[PDB]
Amino acid sequence: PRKIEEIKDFLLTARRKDAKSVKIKKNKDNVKFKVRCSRYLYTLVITDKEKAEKLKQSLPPGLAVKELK
Amino acid sequence: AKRTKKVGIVGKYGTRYGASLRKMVKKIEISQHAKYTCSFCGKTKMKRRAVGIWHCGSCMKTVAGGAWTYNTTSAVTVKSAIRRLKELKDQ
Amino acid sequence: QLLKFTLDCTHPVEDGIMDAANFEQFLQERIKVNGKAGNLGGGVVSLERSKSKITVTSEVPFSKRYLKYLTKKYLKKNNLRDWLRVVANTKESYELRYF
RNA sequence: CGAUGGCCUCCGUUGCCCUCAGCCGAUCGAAAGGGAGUCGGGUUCAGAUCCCCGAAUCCGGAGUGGCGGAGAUGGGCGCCGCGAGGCGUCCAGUGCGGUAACGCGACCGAUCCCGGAGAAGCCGGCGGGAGCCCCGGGGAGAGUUCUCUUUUCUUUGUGAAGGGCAGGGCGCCCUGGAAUGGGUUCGCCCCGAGAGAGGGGCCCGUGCCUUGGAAAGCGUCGCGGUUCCGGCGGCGUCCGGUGAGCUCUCGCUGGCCCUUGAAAAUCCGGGGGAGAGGGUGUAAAUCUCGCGCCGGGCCGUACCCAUAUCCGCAGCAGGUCUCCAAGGUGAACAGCCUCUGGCAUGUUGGAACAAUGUAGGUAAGGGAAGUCGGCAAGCCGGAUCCGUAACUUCGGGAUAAGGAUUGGCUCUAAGGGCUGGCAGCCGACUUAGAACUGGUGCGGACCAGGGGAAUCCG
Ligand SMILES: [Mg+2]
Ligand SMILES: [Mg+2]
Ligand SMILES: [Mg+2]
Ligand SMILES: [Mg+2]
Ligand SMILES: [Mg+2]
Ligand SMILES: [Mg+2]
Ligand SMILES: [Mg+2]
Ligand SMILES: [Mg+2]
Ligand SMILES: [Mg+2]
Ligand SMILES: [Mg+2]
Ligand SMILES: [Mg+2]
Ligand SMILES: [Mg+2]
Ligand SMILES: [Mg+2]
Ligand SMILES: [Mg+2]
Ligand SMILES: [Mg+2]
Ligand SMILES: [Mg+2]
Ligand SMILES: [Zn+2]
Repeated sequence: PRKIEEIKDFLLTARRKDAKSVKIKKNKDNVKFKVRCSRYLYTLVITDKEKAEKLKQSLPPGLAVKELK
Repeated sequence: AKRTKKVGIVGKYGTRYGASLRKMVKKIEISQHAKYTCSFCGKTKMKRRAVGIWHCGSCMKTVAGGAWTYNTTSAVTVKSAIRRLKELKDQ
Repeated sequence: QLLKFTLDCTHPVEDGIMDAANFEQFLQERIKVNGKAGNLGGGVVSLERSKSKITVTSEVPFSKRYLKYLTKKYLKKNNLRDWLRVVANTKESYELRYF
């Protein structure tokens, strides 16, 4: 697993051809975006909430999204 | 305090092997375990590694020597005589 | 700092085999604070009776498990152990239910 | 040199010539030696590091290399343009930083040569880190409640692989030059061949945090499928402290040797500098950097592993190599009792309680008179405080011999850490002394040396 700490490189890895699916985990005080690539699983952690759901529509349309309920 | 009155390093042997044998090995054990002065670096760190190996703790130089002492009388006389032969041969 | 706990003996009182009275004075005699069971150790700990809802309030550290232990002692004393059982609905709460 | 294929470009495939050069000897020999790389959760009637789910990782391969990044893009001159910036000539460019230890994401290079790792005994002491045990609390669920008990018991977490930080070690570096010698260990040991004192660097970081990761696991309470369900829900998985404690592991240091305590496969670094690239760009050769693509064939895998799956003719009191190891007492992995786990008394039961047995005990008075012979049994036995002879190879004899004490309960005194001659706050077992007290009993079970004087032999 690899943690992504700045905002934009997460989208950069998300738009790679290798990426399979992104799953959204919504626990208290954190929001985790997990993108599954061939080699690693990249996790981006957002502390607040508003960045999270204004990014939720910024993922590429062709990439599968799964909300963990 | 003085623990033993006339037995030294061979006090570890208890009452075995005989007094004459024990006092014969006493001097050899003392010499073997003694630390000598390294003629190279001047430190007192010339300790015996094995039979005839004398290694310097800090100088990191090892020398071939006697089995129980760093030097041997035969060796020192031989060295002196050979030096004399060397100087006399070429004058 | 406030500590607040509740006891719900509603099922057995509506059934009609025990009443909340003996429960309440059992508490205000046998609650001991710093090991002294007299007069609740002063007004440091307060007891209140609602409709089959026994409320205990305090500020000195208190034990929800203390409360459970006392109600189990009551059940044994008045012979309800094989009928009733004390469980926890949520935090700061206990309630008595059947088997 | 000769021929072929692919846009015959550039390379591959050969066939011949030139040139280059050791083998320690074919080959076999370890399911405990060396040997890259997989962990967690779930699942069966019987299989799981192998199946499923999820996270990884090693090795090998690839015409066009799939891609980024590095090699890399600067300076001079004549210019244009107010400048910004843009033209035309030359020149460089196989990386950069730190005084140094060394650091940075890569940072060309052959035959050859050097070195390292693999690759090392036994014992002692100490320190660090885990697991376990222990103490004080918060929860959740159980047990007792004739009286008492804020009570007793169970449970209360995070993998591999990355990143960061503690914490350990350094025989690593820079400044400076020390006697009134200093630093320092349980012990040692260290220093003008550079100590103390400052400031750095490196290695291991199995610990903590984070990504994994709460989504899963577990403990409880409640609803479902009336079932065939990785069913669905609520809550919780918390805060601390100590220890010459035990086990494992890492590290430092010392002792012993007429004992010095493996080899090879495999891998890596360095010295050299034969070669290759391009003429200023669409830069090239080349990359042990990041990501991406493909594959990993063959054999074993069930179970027993022992008072019933092995060998003794057998379900034979024999024999047969290992890892894990709780609480109390206690020096103790001793003996005795208990918890997790296991078992049904060892190839039969019932009723009687004669002799003689086998295995345990106790005996008045005497105390070896028994017997070949104190055979057997019995006495002593731990610990603390006194005391300890002849002889001696001077080390021993020695726990010599011989004495006194030992319970319970209530106290006193001494022995430490952290924070701000003092004050406050925490604390772990010890040692000594005293009083009181019991039908003189106190190493109360268990554990647990009888002694002395001599002779012979070794
Ligand atoms: Mg072989
Ligand atoms: Mg092998
Ligand atoms: Mg220094
Ligand atoms: Mg959960
Ligand atoms: Mg098996
Ligand atoms: Mg029997
Ligand atoms: Mg039987
Ligand atoms: Mg049997
Ligand atoms: Mg039998
Ligand atoms: Mg008698
Ligand atoms: Mg008698
Ligand atoms: Mg007779
Ligand atoms: Mg006997
Ligand atoms: Mg004697
Ligand atoms: Mg004689
Ligand atoms: Mg003999
Ligand atoms: Zn020297």
